[PDB]
Amino acid sequence: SVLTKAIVNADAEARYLSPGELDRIKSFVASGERRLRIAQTLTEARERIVKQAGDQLFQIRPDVVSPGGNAYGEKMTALCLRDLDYYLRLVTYGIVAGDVTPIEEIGIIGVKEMYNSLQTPIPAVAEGVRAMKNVATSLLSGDDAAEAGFYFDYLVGAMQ
Amino acid sequence: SVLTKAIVNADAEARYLSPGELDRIKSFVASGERRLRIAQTLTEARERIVKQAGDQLFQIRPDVVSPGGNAYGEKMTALCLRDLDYYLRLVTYGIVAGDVTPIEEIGIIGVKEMYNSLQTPIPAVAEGVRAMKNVATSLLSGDDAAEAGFYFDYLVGAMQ
Amino acid sequence: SVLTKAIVNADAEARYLSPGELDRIKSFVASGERRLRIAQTLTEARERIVKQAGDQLFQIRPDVVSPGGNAYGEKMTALCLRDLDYYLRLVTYGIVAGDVTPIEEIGIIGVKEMYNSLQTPIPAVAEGVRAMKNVATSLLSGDDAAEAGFYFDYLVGAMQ
Amino acid sequence: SVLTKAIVNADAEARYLSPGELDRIKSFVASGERRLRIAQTLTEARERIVKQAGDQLFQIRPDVVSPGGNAYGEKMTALCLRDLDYYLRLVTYGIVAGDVTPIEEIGIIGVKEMYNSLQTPIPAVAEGVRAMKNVATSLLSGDDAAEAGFYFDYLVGAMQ
Amino acid sequence: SVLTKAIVNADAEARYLSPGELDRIKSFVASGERRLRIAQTLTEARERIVKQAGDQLFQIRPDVVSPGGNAYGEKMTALCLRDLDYYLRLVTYGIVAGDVTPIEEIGIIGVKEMYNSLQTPIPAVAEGVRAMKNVATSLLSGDDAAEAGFYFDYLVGAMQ
Amino acid sequence: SVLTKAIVNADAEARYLSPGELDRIKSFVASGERRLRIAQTLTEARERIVKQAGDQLFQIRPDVVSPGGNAYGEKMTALCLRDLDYYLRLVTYGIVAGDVTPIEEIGIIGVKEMYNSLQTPIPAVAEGVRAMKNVATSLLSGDDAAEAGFYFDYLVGAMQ
Amino acid sequence: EDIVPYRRYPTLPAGNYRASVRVNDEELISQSWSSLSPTYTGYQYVTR
Amino acid sequence: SRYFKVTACIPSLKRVRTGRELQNTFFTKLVPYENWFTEQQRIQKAGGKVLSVKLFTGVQGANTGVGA
Amino acid sequence: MQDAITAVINNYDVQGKYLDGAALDKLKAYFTTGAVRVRAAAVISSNATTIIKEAAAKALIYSDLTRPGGNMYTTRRYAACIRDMDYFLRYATYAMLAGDPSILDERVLNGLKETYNSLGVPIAATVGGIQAMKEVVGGLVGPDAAKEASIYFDYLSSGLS
Amino acid sequence: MQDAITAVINNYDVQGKYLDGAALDKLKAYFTTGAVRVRAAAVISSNATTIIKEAAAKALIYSDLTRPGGNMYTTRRYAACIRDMDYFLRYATYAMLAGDPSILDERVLNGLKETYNSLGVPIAATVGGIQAMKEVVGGLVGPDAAKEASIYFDYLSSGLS
Amino acid sequence: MQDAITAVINNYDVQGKYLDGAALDKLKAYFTTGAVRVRAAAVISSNATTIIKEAAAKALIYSDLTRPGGNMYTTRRYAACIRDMDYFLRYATYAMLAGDPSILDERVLNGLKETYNSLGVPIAATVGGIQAMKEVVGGLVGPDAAKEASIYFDYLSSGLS
Amino acid sequence: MQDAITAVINNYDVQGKYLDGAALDKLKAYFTTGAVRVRAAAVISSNATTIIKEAAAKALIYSDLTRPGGNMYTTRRYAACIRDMDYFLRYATYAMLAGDPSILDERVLNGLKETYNSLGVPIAATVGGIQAMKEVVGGLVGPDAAKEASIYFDYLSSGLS
Ligand SMILES: CCC1=C(C)/C(=C/C2=NC(=C\c3[nH]c(/C=C4\NC(=O)[C@H](C)[C@H]4CC)c(C)c3CCC(=O)O)/C(CCC(=O)O)=C2C)NC1=O
Ligand SMILES: CCC1=C(C)/C(=C/C2=NC(=C\c3[nH]c(/C=C4\NC(=O)[C@H](C)[C@H]4CC)c(C)c3CCC(=O)O)/C(CCC(=O)O)=C2C)NC1=O
Ligand SMILES: CCC1=C(C)/C(=C/C2=NC(=C\c3[nH]c(/C=C4\NC(=O)[C@H](C)[C@H]4CC)c(C)c3CCC(=O)O)/C(CCC(=O)O)=C2C)NC1=O
Ligand SMILES: CCC1=C(C)/C(=C/C2=NC(=C\c3[nH]c(/C=C4\NC(=O)[C@H](C)[C@H]4CC)c(C)c3CCC(=O)O)/C(CCC(=O)O)=C2C)NC1=O
Ligand SMILES: CCC1=C(C)/C(=C/C2=NC(=C\c3[nH]c(/C=C4\NC(=O)[C@H](C)[C@H]4CC)c(C)c3CCC(=O)O)/C(CCC(=O)O)=C2C)NC1=O
Ligand SMILES: CCC1=C(C)/C(=C/C2=NC(=C\c3[nH]c(/C=C4\NC(=O)[C@H](C)[C@H]4CC)c(C)c3CCC(=O)O)/C(CCC(=O)O)=C2C)NC1=O
Ligand SMILES: CCC1=C(C)/C(=C/C2=NC(=C\c3[nH]c(/C=C4\NC(=O)[C@H](C)[C@H]4CC)c(C)c3CCC(=O)O)/C(CCC(=O)O)=C2C)NC1=O
Repeated sequence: SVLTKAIVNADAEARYLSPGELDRIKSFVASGERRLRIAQTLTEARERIVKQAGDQLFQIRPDVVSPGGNAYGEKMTALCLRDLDYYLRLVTYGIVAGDVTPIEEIGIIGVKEMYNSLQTPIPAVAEGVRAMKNVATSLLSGDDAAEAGFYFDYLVGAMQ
Repeated sequence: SVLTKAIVNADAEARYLSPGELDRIKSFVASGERRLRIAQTLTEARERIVKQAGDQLFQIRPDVVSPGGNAYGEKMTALCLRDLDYYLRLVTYGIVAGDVTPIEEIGIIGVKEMYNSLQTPIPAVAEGVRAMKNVATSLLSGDDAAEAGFYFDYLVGAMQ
Repeated sequence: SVLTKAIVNADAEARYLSPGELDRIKSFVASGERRLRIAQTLTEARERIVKQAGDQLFQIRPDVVSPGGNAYGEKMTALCLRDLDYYLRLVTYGIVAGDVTPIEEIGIIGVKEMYNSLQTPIPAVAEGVRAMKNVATSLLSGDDAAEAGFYFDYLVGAMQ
Repeated sequence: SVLTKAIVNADAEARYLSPGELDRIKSFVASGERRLRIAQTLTEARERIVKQAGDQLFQIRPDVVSPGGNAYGEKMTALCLRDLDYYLRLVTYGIVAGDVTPIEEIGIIGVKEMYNSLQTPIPAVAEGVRAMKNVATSLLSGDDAAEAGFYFDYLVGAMQ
Repeated sequence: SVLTKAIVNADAEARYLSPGELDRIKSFVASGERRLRIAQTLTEARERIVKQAGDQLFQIRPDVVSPGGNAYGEKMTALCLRDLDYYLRLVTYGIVAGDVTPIEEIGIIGVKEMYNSLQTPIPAVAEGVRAMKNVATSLLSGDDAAEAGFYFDYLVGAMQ
Repeated sequence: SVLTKAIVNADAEARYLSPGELDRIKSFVASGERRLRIAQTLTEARERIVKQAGDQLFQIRPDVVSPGGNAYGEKMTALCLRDLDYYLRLVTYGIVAGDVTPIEEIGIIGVKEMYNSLQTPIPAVAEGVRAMKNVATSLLSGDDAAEAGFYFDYLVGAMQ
Repeated sequence: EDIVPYRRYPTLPAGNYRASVRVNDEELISQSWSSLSPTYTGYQYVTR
Repeated sequence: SRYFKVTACIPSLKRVRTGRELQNTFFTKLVPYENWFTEQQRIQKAGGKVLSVKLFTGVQGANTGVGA
Repeated sequence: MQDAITAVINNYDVQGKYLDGAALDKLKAYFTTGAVRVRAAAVISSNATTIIKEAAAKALIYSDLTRPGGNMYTTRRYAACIRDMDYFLRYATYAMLAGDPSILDERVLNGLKETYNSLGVPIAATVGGIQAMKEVVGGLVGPDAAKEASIYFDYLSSGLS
Repeated sequence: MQDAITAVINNYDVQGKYLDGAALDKLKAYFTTGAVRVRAAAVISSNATTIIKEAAAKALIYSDLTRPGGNMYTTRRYAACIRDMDYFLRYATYAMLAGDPSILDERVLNGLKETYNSLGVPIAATVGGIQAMKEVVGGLVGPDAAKEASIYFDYLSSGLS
Repeated sequence: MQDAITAVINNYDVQGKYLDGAALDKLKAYFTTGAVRVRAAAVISSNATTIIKEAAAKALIYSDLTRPGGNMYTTRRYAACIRDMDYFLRYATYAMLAGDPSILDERVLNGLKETYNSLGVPIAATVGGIQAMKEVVGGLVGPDAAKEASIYFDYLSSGLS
Repeated sequence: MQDAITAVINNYDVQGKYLDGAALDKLKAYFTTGAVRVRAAAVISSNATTIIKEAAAKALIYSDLTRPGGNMYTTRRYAACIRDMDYFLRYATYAMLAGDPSILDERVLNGLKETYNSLGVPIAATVGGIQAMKEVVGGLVGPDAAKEASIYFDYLSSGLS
């Protein structure tokens, strides 16, 4: 969180939290209910976001659902959208934590190696997350859609 | 060479070459006139091994020469056949040196980062490199074909 | 051996054995049959090599078999030839492996400290080894005599 | 000196001198005139001392001065006494300094490597120094002879 | 002690004691009976010394014994003289050891942190020690008074 | 200076100065602040520059400080560094003015005749100046070091 | 815990690559550590 | 003159390093008393597990002969 | 470490024996397989990534292991696991070249059982990952080399259990 | 570590006692033997190498220990063994100067029994190497110092057994 | 560093040329002298110490250099000088094996001239120490190798002057 | 570093001379002032903190130096400055004990002028801080030692200017 990242700095210098550190915890926690609303909206539309992301992805790059494609077939496709469902979940976690610690340990450190092993185009995959952001950004009112959008763009950022 | 590799170990342990190290330089240099001769067959047929490789490569994986393919078009293909020409050249260098020092600094260290940037599909490239082995090997005697084959399989090994 | 030396360096760069650090092994395998044969030949004449080495030594350095000499007396001379028998044995080991390896651990690392304690003149031990080279080398074909000679000159080198 | 040694330890621990360190400087400096007298007496008899050391040496080891001896001959013996003159000089330096810093940098660090190259038998150099102790010590009062003797036994110790 | 200090330096450089180190052990041990007499005299007058230090202190700093002073009151003053009794004891230990090892581990390393916590003014503790020097020194011969004085000035130094 | 040189050429022609000549002077004025600063910097380290120049000189030309050398001895060497101090001073003058002018009148016109009389080897004075360039130049930024370097190379040039 | 240290030439901190090239493997150790007997310097030559 | 004899297991959790590393993570080492407070903190701030500790060298008593 | 040849040399050195006749039979065998061990080693190397992309598929992934709560859940741990797999493959290739398992003890097995217990790494699942790579290897290397490669994978797997 | 003198200081420090008559008597009993300890150390140091050689000759070499199969076979291990011997001699000389065995526990005995069990180093044979160096030492140092040097060699040897 | 085999590759790589006939001829000219280089290195290595001893005896010691005021006065500096000598011998042996002087520039000559000027180390005297070791080397290695060893000693010595 | 005594030993060593009358006279001139040097060091050490405080008070603080824009503005830099002051005092005390300034060159002055130019540290102001500590020192140590302490403070200050 902001807490985990910051306290760590306190303990490492053998000291209590600074006025600054205390202030940011206060400003952060004040921005809580809003962040929780952003996660709720997106949790509530997860199935729509994933599939519409999946259509947006395969138009922008179909070849993956073709004879020599990594996601070719019904159960090779059932896995690609499942991975898109995984990353949307991690994005909701990140938004409520206010940083990436959780997103990072769960789904980027070791990935690139992971995707590479399986031979999936990494840029294919970031389209798909970028596509999920669009469907989801549209089930939220203008203020909440932006707050959600930061976490989508983070995942898009990390995967590359 | 074998030397560049057979001396570096000497200097790093602050010592003169071992009987073993001296012996291999001996055996290596005795195989010189012959190693030179295996690398001359391959320059003869430089553009014909490459053309033939190109075809095999695209049967086993065509999609690269298709609308959304990295090598789609006449000059996106000219570049691809050109990269195959590059690696055959490096393979002739390696064979006459008796190790990979030259092959490595010129065309594998940094190759992941280069091709990831270009989003050339690297793993297709390994298969393309493999095809050249098949063609080149059919223009060499059994004994010379094996000696050549080790260097082809090295690039295939690195490359991925 | 040649194997041990190659491998130990390999694991050191987290790498696979390359096309050079394979050629030496192949040379060694062919060499090993010849190498095994030379060791057997040396083993057959061991008593003659030691004894004639011991005469050649005491002519060239009569001081070690004199009042204030380390090898003065019948049983101070008996142990001296036994040490010459030890080193000939280690030389057969070195030849067969193709790499000196085990001989170093068995009879040069620590040898200065051992002999300094016993007060044995090291450089006259080096002479005893040259003397063995001369005898052993006269029981081997030109090519095999040279191959053997490298290992004799190594021991002579390490006692220095 | 005693000063140099005390200070170097002080500076290395970033501190002023200890009561102990101050005390030894005081006891040392009180012995100044006495130490200077000990050096004078020995400087005054230098030519006699080396010689009597040189006689004591050649009786005990007539071999060094024998066919295969490092000091065999008139000018191989002349250099040998010159080396004995060198070490007596360094011993006078040590006595007036109250430690070995000077003795050490000038004539023991590197001495093994020097004499091994020249093939000089080190332990018979140690004997030449004992021989000088015996002569020098017979020209000094009991108390001064002991104080001198520590520095002779140090050199004897370092050649070991 | 002088022994501990000499040895620790010896062992840390993997060597026997130096002529210097041996000399100081000899001079030190010769002063044994004298050093023991210096400790006895001071042990014999401990109650008087602490008191006269305590008077000298409260004249020079009547504030420490004032409303906002660390030693204000009858039992805040009782503990203060007890601390003065502690340090006189450690000074007797140091004098018989011939260095500070014991004085240091028992009562200076950590003393800043201890007294900062208790909010004791360190420099006025240093004054209490000067005051003890003045009293103790008036019960010792000139020569013994100086020898004692070094250890008092050390403690004064370490609280700094 | 740059001023003196420009004017003298103007007056010789008996016509007022030009308007692109009013360009070199303008450049010099801006340059002068930087030029003044470089001279001050050189002046600050004068003793270090001279001394280190003097070591660099006597290594490169030990013959001048040898039996038949112009600078042989302690006070023949003292005057030699004093001459090196003279020329560094003149170099600071030259830099500041922007034109060499005064240095020529002070220390090159007549210098052959002076040193020939004293029998001073001129080309080794030129070396002493190169040595000063090397030291001085290591205390200046790249741009300022070059600007300074022109004046050092001039003096080196004039002693020729 | 267990890698024996080696020379580095690291790219990153800015200026550090060239400083590193210079400190190690470009400029060696001068100055004799001990202060005991200065080297005289007037004798470069070994004629005989 | 007091050496503790600790044992830990630290698991890399930020990088997936690619060569070796077995001994880097599961190891026994006497570490001197002066530094053991920091080494323990360093093991703990990396999510390490401190399995064992011992006094090893020093007496577990103190005051004179400890802080040498 | 030791190989076939140094195993024999050190066994005789401790007795101070020159190599005798039966010992020399043993060295003859190692030079007879030296060609196949080298050709075989090469094949594995360049096909490594392909090989590893078949052992995981038949023994690790598509399972609870890769799902939340599983030890190879997270890209971090998936990466660590196939990293390990590469170690095993690579070292087994060393052992088989050397014709001696001693390197598998010195540089792979020592402490590994407890390391895995301490992290929670599932031992039985790791053994299946080893015995699946063996299965693939034995197909690729052919009759010549199948039995010889196989044993050092079996050495690895009974070293954990 | 501690010596005679700091042994007493720390024993009183934990009671917070100024040194009393009993303490002062102990310290005298040390100081009064001090000059003799120094002379003895100078003999041992300057004969170090000869003591090891005569001790090895009486108690270690010319034996199965130095033959193939023996723990001091190989120049490597022979060197390690007489290296050890030098440690013992050198530290015993420290203990005897200090008049306290505490250094022999802190820097020599702690863990050494098990270290030797783990390497296979023969304990009984090492004790004989210690008690042979004592024998030589006791001749060289003379009546003055013989008993005092001897005890720290005996401390070393009952520390292993 | 580079060697004859490696230099041919990097010299062509910068031109992007396959190895052609001229290149292949150069590499042959190296391989064909290779066995002789190895034998020569084994002679130098095993006579290392004697070469330094005979080279110092002909070109350095018995002189003002080893006397007070001389740069190889003091056991410290005598040791440093013959230490240096061993470097030269050892690296020249590397250069001759590689058939390329580039290592002598990268790891020996770079900055050495000024290092010697800064310490006061006599350059001319050091060159004689190099050319004396060459003289000895050329006797020991024989007709086969004499000219080839010699050049890298000559490379070293014109690198200082 | 060197002191009075080793200055003489090394000056004679390079000539390979035994110490003669002139040398012996120099060493006496040091020993004869030795007890006074020790007493002076004990005064300086034990008044260290007060000397810095009185020297700063006369020559540094209550000024533009301690105000915004000044080099000893900020607790950080004020701390660094009086830290430096302690170095000077402490090393000058070493130089005066040794009776040789060589330590002030080796461990204090070398590069310091340029270090101060690079950070912006005011040189003239630092010299006044040195010459104020000298003033205080000369009062505290008395007639016996005043001139001898003073010179190494003067060595320090002409080393910067
Ligand atoms: C010797 C080491 C080395 C290599 C290998 C190298 C490759 C390289 N390939 C390039 C382009 C290219 N390379 C390819 C290659 C391919 N397209 C495909 O789909 C296939 C997978 C593949 C052919 C097998 C293509 C299509 C381009 C053009 C890409 C572009 O212009 O965006 C370029 C940029 C064009 C140029 O300026 O030359 C470089 C530098 N450069 C080097 O220094
Ligand atoms: C050179 C010899 C060598 C080996 C073999 C080795 C293994 C090894 N595996 C580790 C962790 C691990 N090993 C695995 C392995 C697996 N996960 C599974 O679920 C599967 C059953 C299995 C793969 C088939 C995982 C997931 C971790 C990470 C544990 C953690 O999160 O801390 C670690 C801890 C340090 C690190 O994380 O890198 C080591 C040292 N280290 C070595 O030095
Ligand atoms: C929460 C952290 C986390 C992630 C993300 C994760 C992904 C993951 N993706 C997998 C497969 C896959 N993933 C994909 C995904 C794609 N194919 C494409 O071409 C596209 C680029 C992309 C969809 C956007 C495909 C096609 C497979 C099947 C590959 C195969 O079976 O070889 C598998 C192996 C199947 C399984 O056992 O579950 C895992 C573990 N595991 C994790 O623990
Ligand atoms: C395999 C490795 C290895 C070696 C080489 C070895 C040598 C060795 N040589 C010994 C003695 C000896 N070695 C010699 C040898 C010589 N005298 C001379 O003057 C000549 C220079 C030289 C004969 C060429 C002599 C004379 C002794 C008896 C010395 C004594 O008893 O003091 C001893 C002690 C006696 C014993 O217990 O065996 C050992 C252990 N031990 C080993 O483990
Ligand atoms: C002050 C520090 C210092 C020392 C000690 C020193 C010694 C020294 N001894 C030498 C030779 C020698 N030294 C000796 C000495 C001996 N021969 C024996 O057998 C006896 C064991 C011993 C006499 C006790 C002999 C015989 C030579 C001639 C060796 C030769 O020329 O090969 C040489 C070479 C000749 C020369 O150029 O001077 C040096 C430099 N150099 C130094 O800078
Ligand atoms: C790996 C490549 C390499 C080389 C070659 C090398 C040379 C080298 N020689 C040095 C000193 C030296 N070199 C010599 C050499 C000689 N004295 C003489 O009078 C003779 C003319 C000559 C021997 C033939 C001496 C005497 C010193 C010591 C100078 C001093 O006292 O500081 C030093 C200074 C550091 C030190 O003292 O070790 C270096 C770095 N360093 C390297 O890293
Ligand atoms: C912006 C960062 C900064 C601070 C804070 C700072 C403080 C500072 N306080 C000073 C003195 C002082 N400061 C105090 C303060 C106090 N006396 C007490 O008893 C109270 C506890 C406290 C008031 C709350 C006193 C009494 C002096 C005079 C001390 C003396 O002259 O010896 C001085 C020396 C006088 C001078 O030259 O200005 C400085 C530099 N300097 C800085 O650069």
